[PDB]
Order: sequence, then structure tokens, then C-alpha cells
Amino acid sequence: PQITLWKRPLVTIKIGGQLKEALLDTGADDTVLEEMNLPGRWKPKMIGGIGGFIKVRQYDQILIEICGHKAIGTVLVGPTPVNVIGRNLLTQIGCTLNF
Amino acid sequence: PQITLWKRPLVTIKIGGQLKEALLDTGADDTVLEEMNLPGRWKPKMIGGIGGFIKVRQYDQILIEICGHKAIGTVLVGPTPVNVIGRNLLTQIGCTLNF
Ligand SMILES: CC(C)CN(C[C@@H](O)[C@H](Cc1ccccc1)NC(=O)O[C@H]1CO[C@H]2OCC[C@H]21)S(=O)(=O)c1ccc(CO)cc1
Repeated sequence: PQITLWKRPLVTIKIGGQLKEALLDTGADDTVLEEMNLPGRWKPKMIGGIGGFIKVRQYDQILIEICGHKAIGTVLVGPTPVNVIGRNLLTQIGCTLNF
Repeated sequence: PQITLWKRPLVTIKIGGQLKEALLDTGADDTVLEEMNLPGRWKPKMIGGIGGFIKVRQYDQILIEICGHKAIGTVLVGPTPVNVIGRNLLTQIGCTLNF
């Protein structure tokens, strides 16, 4: 599809057997999802943006379906106000910016 | 152009007659630039990011050229970690997401 940017580019994702809403975010290097109790090992990470840093849990090789497009990669879990799909997964679904 | 996302979508912008580098950021509603001098009236505002809220100077109706494409709109200036071009200006240059 083609998504215009008049409104936030929110899409439905499937991760860990749950459906959620997330931003297709070209400004995020990596994917960050709202707190959720995922099984498996993780490592702590600090990620920074406007307002400072938050502590997150880095899970590797997580399967995520984004608008019916499957991807697998790093997913950071923490107290983010928004689910954001970052470039590490956007590249996997064939997403480009165009103007 | 069509921009892939294996690297950060960084582009050169012109604002206040000066060249800078900025990130095309579909996850940003607004455009936020690092501390700089800009002419004209500004009003204090607050904006929230992943890590909390920051004080910014809001400049309205500012000319800004993004990768050769002209826009006129609101630019927020403050202690952002990165110059981000947000949806208020991405829409003006006709930017869409595609996959
Ligand atoms: C700043 C940028 C370089 C990096 N960020 C992505 C941005 O898209 C961020 C997304 C966002 C955060 C919080 C609420 C809504 C959207 N948008 C944002 O701050 O937008 C500001 C300006 O416009 C307003 O609209 C929405 C908020 C206001 S990040 O989240 O900090 C981040 C940092 C490290 C990683 C791991 O690599 C992943 C993500």
C-alpha cells in the first residue's frame, strides 16, 4: 500500500500472539514496543530521544507481522508511550519513503 | 526520490539561509531542530518525546527546503538529540510511505 502522512502512520501488528497498533517510524533505528511480558532471554538497553532516555529490554529474533508482512528481528520492550516499528523491521517489509 | 531504510534517511535542508542535515521522521508529528538562531517572533511551547518533555521555541510559517523541495510551516527549536523533519512538513513535500 501507500500511506499518506496527514495522520500518524499507524498499522496493526501481530507480535507474541497479540495484536497491537504501531507507528511505521522512519526515525527509529530499532523497534520499540509498549510493556509486554514476552518469554525468552533479553538484555538491558537504554534508548534516547526527545526528553531523554528510557530503559528497555532487548529481545532478538522476534517474529512480527506488520500489515500481513512477516518480519523477524530485534524488538525493544519498555515504557514507551507508543509502539514504533523501526528501520530494522521496515526494511524487511519493503518499506520506502517517496516524494 | 525513493529512499530505502537500510540507513538513516538523512537529508540536507536549508532554513534561515543556512544548510543543515535532518532526519525524515514519519514518527514525528512536528519538526524539531537543534538550538540555532532564527529570525522573527517565536513563542515558548512544550513537546513530548520517548523520554519526556522539553521546552522549545515555536517558529511559525518558516521557509524550509528539504532535499530540494520547498515547505513553509512550523519549526520547533530546542534540545532535541537530532534534527527531525516531521509530518507537518513531510506532507508539504508530498512524502508517502510505500511497501
Ligand atoms: C527522535 C528520533 C530521532 C527517534 N525517535 C523516533 C521518533 O519518530 C519519535 C517516535 C515517538 C516517541 C514518543 C511519542 C510519539 C512518537 N517521534 C518524536 O519524538 O516526535 C516528537 C516531535 O513530533 C511529535 O510528535 C510525536 C512525538 C513528538 S524515538 O522515539 O525517541 C526512538 C529513539 C531510539 C530507538 C531505538 O533505535 C527507537 C525510537
